[PDB]
Amino acid sequence: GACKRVGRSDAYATEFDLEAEEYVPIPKGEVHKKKEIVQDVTLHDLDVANARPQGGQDIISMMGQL
Amino acid sequence: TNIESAPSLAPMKHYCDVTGLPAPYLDPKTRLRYHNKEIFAMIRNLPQGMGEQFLEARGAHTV
Repeated sequence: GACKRVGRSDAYATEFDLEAEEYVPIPKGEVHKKKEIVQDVTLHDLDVANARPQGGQDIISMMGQL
Repeated sequence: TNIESAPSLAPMKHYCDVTGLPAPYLDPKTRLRYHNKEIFAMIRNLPQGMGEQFLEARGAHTV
């Protein structure tokens, strides 16, 4: 369920003459890829993930201090 | 029945009216599209009738 905006397709690069936008080529391989990744974690990683909200779950962490 | 022609909605690419290379720039004065400063120098130096010919080669006209 992870997803990322890679950019705007450069087929639209002349939709305007200037826009605050990043234009990227269309992907030139297969639209679908399957690859198998042997993921490693540790029991401490499971501790940390379960002890507190991590990463983007806790934005107020940006305040520091408490 | 001569109702077989078709328009297009995609945004068109920009090419230099002189060299046909890609054109980042549209000259506000003569409205020719141009590749670089070397071609801008030529375009502003053109004989007064020539600018309308570069437009007309792509069916454009200034008026």
